[PDB]
Amino acid sequence: HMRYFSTDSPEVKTIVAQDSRLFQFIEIAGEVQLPTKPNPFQSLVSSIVEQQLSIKAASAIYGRVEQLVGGALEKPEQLYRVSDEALRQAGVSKRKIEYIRHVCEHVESGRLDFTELEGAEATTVIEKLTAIKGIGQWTAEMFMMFSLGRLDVLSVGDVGLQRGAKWLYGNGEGDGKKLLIYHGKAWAPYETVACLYLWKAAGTFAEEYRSLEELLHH
Repeated sequence: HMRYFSTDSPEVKTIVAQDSRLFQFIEIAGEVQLPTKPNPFQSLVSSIVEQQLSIKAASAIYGRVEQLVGGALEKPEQLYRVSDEALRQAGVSKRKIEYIRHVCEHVESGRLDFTELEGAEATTVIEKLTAIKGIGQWTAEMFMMFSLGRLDVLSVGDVGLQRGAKWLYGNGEGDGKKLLIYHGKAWAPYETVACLYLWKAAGTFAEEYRSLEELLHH
């Protein structure tokens, strides 16, 4: 499922209410989007496969895992039937295999129930997720956004968001981490939506303009 936020969405209106710099930016940048992966377990496994690899690299390895399970990876039970040597021959590293196994353990033991989590404060979700080997804070945070579609997430550690923060609130200078913590307070409870714009600022706009200030020379 793919989800769009227009410049006149109530979420966007909320995040800009007490931030005119963000407002000035959003009126130029237009809509943002939020991809939502249907299947949570599938997403976690895919997230582990991606670590340290290009989208091209990871896609090759994951394609081969799908063949081992005989189609879409949907359910942890599918991996019981696939050995570790098999996964290694497919190119999944030994560490990534331990992480994937740990995800399975946590889904099938019931520790990690995704329906109860759609409901929990962000603080709790991040706990339940980072309990899994291989899943760090950042990983949990990206997972909450791009897979559980949660709009109240601010990944302070994202170098992307940090780059956007400096651009939008420094003059392309200053401490992205600190800027992001400070200005982020203005966006509750739709922080994820701001983050989409920060990412947008970090990409195309960062490349063509020093700061938000420069862009406002029409």
